[PDB]
Amino acid sequence: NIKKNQVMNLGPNSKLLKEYKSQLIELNIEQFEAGIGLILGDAYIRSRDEGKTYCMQFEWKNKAYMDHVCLLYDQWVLSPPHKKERVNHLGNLVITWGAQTFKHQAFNKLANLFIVNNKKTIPNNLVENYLTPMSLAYWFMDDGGKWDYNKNSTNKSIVLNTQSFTFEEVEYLVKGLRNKFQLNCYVKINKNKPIIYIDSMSYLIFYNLIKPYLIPQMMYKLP
DNA sequence: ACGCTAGGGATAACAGGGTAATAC
DNA sequence: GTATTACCCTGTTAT
DNA sequence: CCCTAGCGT
Ligand SMILES: [Ca+2]
Ligand SMILES: [Ca+2]
Ligand SMILES: [Ca+2]
Ligand code: NA
Repeated sequence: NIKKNQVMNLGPNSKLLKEYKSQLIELNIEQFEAGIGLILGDAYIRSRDEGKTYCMQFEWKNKAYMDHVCLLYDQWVLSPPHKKERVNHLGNLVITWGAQTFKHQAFNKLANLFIVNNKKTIPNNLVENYLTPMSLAYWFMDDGGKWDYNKNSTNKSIVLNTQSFTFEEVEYLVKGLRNKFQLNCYVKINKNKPIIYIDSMSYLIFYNLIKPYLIPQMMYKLP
């Protein structure tokens, strides 16, 4: 059986590579559960072949987090993270890291959790039936943050930046978070867009749910 | 005065596109 | 040539 | 995502 070591440097259309590919069938449990939070978060899952296969693309400022994720998806990620340096329209140097898994049907299982009537979307009940505490940890490390950033502040309220989802979508997400994890939360408008507000009242419950999965370098997002 | 908020800005993300490296 | 496709790349903001 | 000006008390 081919070893990652043997194809991580071959051409994309290489036979040896495709063999290693066929030796893989499905994502392992962590890869799947964490996958939910990442897709809800900063990751990007795409298909270039009408749903035959999907790969996940990653891009983060924090290198530590990037390396944590690549390691989590180890067997699906051939190359180390690539450094991306660009200039804004303000002539400013912004640094980020990029990486991605190769495409594979193993990813269809994750992708599908977000397609209904044939469109990318957030299903009512995604939370209820699939979002595990691990899922929540990654969603938090990705789009989570504090409500009050003022220094010395004592507000424990939390926020999930869901500004790219529809209000109805976030509305469904909130229902699932309340019902499934008894989190005192609700939708709030920001720049005419939806974010999830998690009352400080439930901070400790929220915290105890994701605590096991967050890494040292993400601990700063917590109040 | 001080704690919230919502308003706001410069990213730190998300989305797609293009091609050098294999196959036949 | 034509078909593949992982690893960059740039377009653009919602975060 | 974070910051912070300035409303509300
Ligand atoms: Ca997001
Ligand atoms: Ca993030
Ligand atoms: Ca975005
Ligand atoms: Na994000």
